[PDB]
Amino acid sequence: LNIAVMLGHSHDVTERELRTLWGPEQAAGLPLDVNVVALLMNRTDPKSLITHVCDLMSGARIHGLVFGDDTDQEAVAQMLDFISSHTFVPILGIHGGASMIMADKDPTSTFFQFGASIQQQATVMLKIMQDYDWHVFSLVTTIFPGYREFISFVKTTVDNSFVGWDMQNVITLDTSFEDAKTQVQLKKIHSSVILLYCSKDEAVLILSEARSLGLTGYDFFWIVPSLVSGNTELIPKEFPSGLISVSYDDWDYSLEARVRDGIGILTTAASSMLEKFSYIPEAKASCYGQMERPEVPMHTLHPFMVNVTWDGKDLSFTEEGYQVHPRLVVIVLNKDREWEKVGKWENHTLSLRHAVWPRYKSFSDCEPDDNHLSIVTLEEAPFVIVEDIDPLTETCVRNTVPCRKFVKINNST
Amino acid sequence: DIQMTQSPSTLSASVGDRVTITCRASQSISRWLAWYQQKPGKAPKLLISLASDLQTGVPSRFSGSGSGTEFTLTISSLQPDDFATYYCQQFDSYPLTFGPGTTVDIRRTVAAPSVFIFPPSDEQLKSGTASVVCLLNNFYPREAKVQWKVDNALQSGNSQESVTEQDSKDSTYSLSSTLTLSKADYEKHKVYACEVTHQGLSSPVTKSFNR
Amino acid sequence: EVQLVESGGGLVKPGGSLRLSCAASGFTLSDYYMSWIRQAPGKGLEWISYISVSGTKIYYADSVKGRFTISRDNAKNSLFLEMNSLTAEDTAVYYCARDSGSTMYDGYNWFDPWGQGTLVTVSPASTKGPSVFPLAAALGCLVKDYFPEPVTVSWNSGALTSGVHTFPAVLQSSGLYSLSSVVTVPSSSLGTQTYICNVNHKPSNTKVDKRVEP
Amino acid sequence: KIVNIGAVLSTRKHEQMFREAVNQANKRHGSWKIQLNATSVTHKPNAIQMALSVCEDLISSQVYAILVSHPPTPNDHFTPTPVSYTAGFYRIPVLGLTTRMSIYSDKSIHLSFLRTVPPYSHQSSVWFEMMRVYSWNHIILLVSDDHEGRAAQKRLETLLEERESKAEKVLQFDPGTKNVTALLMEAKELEARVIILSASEDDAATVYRAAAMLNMTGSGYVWLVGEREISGNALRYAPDGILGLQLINGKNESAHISDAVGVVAQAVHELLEKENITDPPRGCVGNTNIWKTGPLFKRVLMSSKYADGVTGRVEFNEDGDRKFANYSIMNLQNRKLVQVGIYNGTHVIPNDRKIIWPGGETEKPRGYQMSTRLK
Ligand SMILES: *[C@@H]1O[C@H](CO)[C@@H](O[C@@H]2O[C@H](CO)[C@@H](O)[C@H](O)[C@H]2NC(C)=O)[C@H](O)[C@H]1NC(C)=O
Ligand SMILES: *[C@@H]1O[C@H](CO)[C@@H](O)[C@H](O)[C@H]1NC(C)=O
Repeated sequence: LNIAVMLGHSHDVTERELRTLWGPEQAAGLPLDVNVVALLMNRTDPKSLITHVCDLMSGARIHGLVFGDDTDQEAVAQMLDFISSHTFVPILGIHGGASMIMADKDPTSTFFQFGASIQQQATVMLKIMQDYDWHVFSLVTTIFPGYREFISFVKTTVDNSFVGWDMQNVITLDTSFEDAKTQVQLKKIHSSVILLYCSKDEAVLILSEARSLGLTGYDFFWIVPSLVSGNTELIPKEFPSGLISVSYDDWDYSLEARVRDGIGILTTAASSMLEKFSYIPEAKASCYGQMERPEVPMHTLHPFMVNVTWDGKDLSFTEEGYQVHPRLVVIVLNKDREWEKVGKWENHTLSLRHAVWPRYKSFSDCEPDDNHLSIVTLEEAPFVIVEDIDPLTETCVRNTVPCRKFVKINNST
Repeated sequence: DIQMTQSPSTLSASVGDRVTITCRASQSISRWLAWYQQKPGKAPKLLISLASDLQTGVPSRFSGSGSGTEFTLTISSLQPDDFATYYCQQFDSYPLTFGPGTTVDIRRTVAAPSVFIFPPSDEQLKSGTASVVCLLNNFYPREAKVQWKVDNALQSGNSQESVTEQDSKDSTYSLSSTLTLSKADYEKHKVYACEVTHQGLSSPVTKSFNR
Repeated sequence: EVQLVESGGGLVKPGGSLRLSCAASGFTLSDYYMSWIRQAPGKGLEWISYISVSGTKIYYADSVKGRFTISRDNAKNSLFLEMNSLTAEDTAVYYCARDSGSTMYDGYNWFDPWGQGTLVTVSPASTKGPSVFPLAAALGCLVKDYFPEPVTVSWNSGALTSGVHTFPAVLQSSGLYSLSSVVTVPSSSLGTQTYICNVNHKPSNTKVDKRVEP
Repeated sequence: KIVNIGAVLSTRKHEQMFREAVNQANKRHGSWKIQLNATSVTHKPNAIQMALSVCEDLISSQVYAILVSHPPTPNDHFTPTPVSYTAGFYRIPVLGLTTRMSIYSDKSIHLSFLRTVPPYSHQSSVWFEMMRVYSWNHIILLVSDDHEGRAAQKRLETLLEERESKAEKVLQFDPGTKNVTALLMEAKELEARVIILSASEDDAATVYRAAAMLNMTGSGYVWLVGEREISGNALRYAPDGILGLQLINGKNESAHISDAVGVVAQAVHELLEKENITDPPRGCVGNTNIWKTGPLFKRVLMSSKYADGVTGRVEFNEDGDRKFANYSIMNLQNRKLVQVGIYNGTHVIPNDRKIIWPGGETEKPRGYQMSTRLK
C-alpha cells in the first residue's frame, strides 16, 4: 500500500513524486495509495542498504520498494534478493545494480527484476539471426556453470527444429585461451555469424585474438550477450565495430518510465492481493530480534504477479521471476565506436528490423570491400520468379536465394 | 565461563495449564542449548536439542524457543508425568556448564505454613551434643525464608535445611531447619529464634525460646 | 533398546582410589562419545570430562583436573573411570551418558540416553551404631552421627502415621549422616498421648528406641 | 604483513580451536616477523544482525580471507548465505567448512565463494563410478524440485553422457509432497531396478514410507541414496540394504579448519612474495570500490596446492570444490550402519563386509527386468 522508491541520480524528489501520484490515479484501484517515500543516495554500501531497507520496513510498514542504484555492481542484486527473502518484501529490480539477472531466487524470496534472463536472451538472439539472411552459426564460450546452461539451451533449441530456420552444424569448445585452442577453434567451422559468449576480460582477450588472426574485416559479424556490453560508455579498443549486442537501455525508455511501470505493477499486485483473499498483506514490525522461525503467515505475491495486466503496457513475469516481455533491444557498434539502437523485441515477442540493413562496418584496419558487390536483377518470368517466405517449418529461404522488393502504396508518394 | 540463570527457581502449575520456563545465559551463545527432565531419584532425560528440535519419543507438548542469550521452554499442556526438575544445559564452549533446576510441580492453594521448634532432650544434652531443629510444614511453594536469630545475632554456616519432596496427596511440603551447635554453645544460648517468611504467613512469626 | 549400566561404586575413604565401570548395551561404544557428570545431593549437575574416539583428547573439569583418569575398552564396550584423591566435593552421583559429538558432525554435546548411575560417598569412619537424640507444639526425634546409609524411622512401631515423615540424610564432615524424624501433632497431645520413635538400623541391627518427654 | 583473518565459526570452542590453529600455522612452515593476525566472530542466529556484524568486524579489520562453517541444523537455517553475499559485494574470498548446499556452486550467484567439501557433485561422481564398476546401466532418479537436486541431476546427466548412456526416467517431484505413490507406481511401470534418490530429510522419510507400503523394499531393488538422507526420520524409516555415503572424516570441524588455515596462510605468503596486494577498505560503510586483487587471490587459491593436510593432497576444481574427497559406501545392516566400500583417489575398494541388498539378497541383482510385456 505505502510503497517506496529509490534512485541514485537524475529524478531526486519532484519527478518521482509526480510519477507516483500519476500512477495509481490512472486506474480505479480499490486500495488507496495514501503516500509514498523517495530516497536519494550516492553510495550503495551493503550495511547502508540494509539499514535503509530496515528503516523503510519500520515506517509505513514497507509494503514494497523500488531500488534505483546507479553503480554497476552485480552483488547489489544478490544483496537485494537476500534482503527480500529474509524480510518478505516485494522488490522489483531496475537499472543499476539489478540491471543484470543471474542469481536463482530461493522459494522463500519475493524478489524480481526487470532485467533479461539468459534463456530469453538466446531466443532474442536467434530471432535477430533469423533476419539479415543468417542461417549458419557457431558459438564459443567458457567453462562457467552459467554459460553451460546457455549452451544446453542452445543445443535444445537446435534439437527443436520443427519450426524456424534449418539448423546448421554447431561445434562448441570452452577452455583456456592457450595450449593451441582459440586459434584452431576459430579456424575451424567459421562460415557466418560466429557467436561470442563470456565475461568482459575473456571477451576482450577473444576479440584481441580474432583481430590478431584472420577473422576480422568485412567478414562475418559477431554477436555478444548483454553482459559483454555492460556499460554503453565503456568501449575497449579491442572491440571491433562489427560487434552485435542485445540489451535494453535508455534509447527507447527512461528511468522515469521504468519506475513508473514498476510502481504501477506494484499497485496492481497490491490491489489483486487485497481483493483476492482478505486484504493487503502487512509486514514485520522490526528486522532484528527474530527469535521465531522465518515462517510465512501471509501469502506471497507470486500468484498476483505471474499474470498481471496494467494499461496494456504490462510486463508479466514467469515462475522463475523472469519477465515474459522484456524490452531487450539490440545494439550494433557504430563505425566510430558507439552503440546505436537497432531493432526492438517488445511487439508481441517479435524482433524488428529498424530499417538498417546489415552494412559491413569497417574495422580499425580497413580492408577492400571486394567480397559482397551488388547484383541487380529483374523478375521477368522464366529466369526470375518472385516468391515470399512461407511462415511454415523453415519460415525462411531453404533452397532459393533471398530477394528484396519495394512496395507502392500511392502514386504521388 | 557461561552461567545460566533460571527464574523463578521454583514454580508450580495445574494439570493442563501452559508451563513456561525461562533460561537466561550470561553471554550470547546463539542456540547451542539443550533441555533435560530429571525425575526424583531418576537420571535426567534429553527433551529438546538446539532449543528448537524435538527429540524422538518425546511428546509434542514440549516446545523450546529462544535464541542468542535468552531461551524459553514452553509446554502446551501440563500433564502428571511432566512433574520433575528441568535444566537448560549449554554446549557453546568448554566447560559444559549445566543450568540450575526448575522444580515443576503442582499448585494446590495458598496455605499458611506450620512452624514448630523442639528443644533438645535431657539425654541429648548429656550426650555431649545439643541441636535445635525448627519444623516447616504445609508451605507452598518449597521456598520458605527460614533463619536463626540466636542471642539476637545472625547465624550462618551452621544451620541446615532439608526438604524431602512435595506430598502426593495434599501437595504439602516439609522442611527440617536443623541448627548445628556444640553442647556448651547450646547451653550458653537460650533464645533460639526461628523466624519464617512465607507466602501463607506474611508476618515473620518468630519462635522465640527460653530455658 | 539402549541401556547403560553403572557399577564399581561403593564406600571409599577420602584420599583413596576407586574405579567406576560404565557398561554400554544396545550399541557399539567405539563409534560414540562418552562423558561423566556428577550431581551433588540438593545441588546442580557438574560435567567432569569427555572421552574421544581416538582417546587422545580429554577435557578434565577444573575442579577435578589432574586427579581423575578415564579409559575405554572398545572390545568390551565398557567405560572405566579412575578417580584419585577423593574429597568431600566428590560425594555425588556420577552418570555416564552417550554424548552428541558423533551425532551430526561435532560440537553438539547433549547427553542421551542416561543410565541409572552410581553413588560415590567418602566417609572416614566404618560401620557404627546410630545415636538417636530425641527432641521435645509438636514432637520429633533426631538421629545424628550415624553411618552407613539412612534407615527408615517409624513412630509407635508404625502405629503413628499422621504427620510422620523423615528427611534425607545429611553427610557431615566426619563421614556420618544425620536426619531428624519429626511428627506433626497438636499442642494438646503432649503427655496425654504417648509417642515413641523406633529406629532399627539394619546394617548394625541396633534397636535404638528413645522416649520423648517435654 | 599485517594480514588479518576474520572468519565465521559456530559456538566458541570452534573459535578457540581456530585461533590455536592460526597460531600454530604462524609458528610453522613459512614464518616471518609478523605472518598474520587472528580474529573471529560468532555465528549468531539472526541473519541480518550476523551479516552486519561480520561486515563491521571484518572489513574494518582489513581481512584477506574468511572461513565460514554451516551447521547441519535442520530446524533453523544458519546458512552461510548472508555472509557470502556480504563478502560478494567486495572480492574477499571465503571458505565453506561444512557447506553442503549446491547453491553456492554457481559463480554468478556467489562470485568470491570457495569451500573444502563438494556438496553433491562428488557424491554424484561416486554414484556414477559405483554404478559403472558394479555393472549397472539403469537409473531411476528421484531428484526433488530444488536447486541442489537440479544441480545433482545435471551433473549425473553429464557424467552419463560421457559413456553415451541415458537414464530411462528422470521424473522429479516437488519437495514436501505427500502423494509420491503415483511417482512410485510410474517407477514400478518401467524396465529399471536401480533407484537414485536425493531429497531432504522429510521427503526421504515420506518416500521411504511410501516404498515400504508399496512393497518396494523387496528383492531386486537397490537404493543408492546420499548422505543427507541417512539421518533423522529418513534414517528411522530407511529400508534395510540402502547403500549410502559417509563422507569420510565426517565433515570434521577441527580437520577442516586446520586445512583452511593452512591453505589461507600458504596463499597469503605466496601473494606477499609474488606482488603487492590492495588494502581492504577501512570501513564497511563509505566506499563501494571493487577489490583489484580479489580475482588474483581467487586464482591463487584455485591453483593452490596443500599436501600436508589431513586428507593429503588438497586441490580445488574449476568451481572451487574439493577434488578426490574421501567417501565411504555405507550399507545399512540390521538397522545398523556398516562400512563396506571406501572411495579415495577416484577408486572403489570394497572390503570384506558383505553388501546385503534389500529383501535379503545374497547375490548381485540385475538392473534389467525382462517384463516380456512389450506393448
Ligand atoms: C588483531 O587481532 C586482535 C584479536 O586477536 C584484535 O584485537 C581485538 O579483536 C576483536 C575481534 O576479535 C575486536 O572486536 C577488537 O576491537 C580488537 N581490539 C582492538 C583494540 O582493536 C586486533 O584489533 C587485530 N588487529 C588488526 C590490525 O587487525
Ligand atoms: C578432527 O581431527 C582431529 C585431528 O585431525 C582429531 O584430533 C579430532 O578428534 C577430529 N574430530 C572428530 C570429531 O573426530
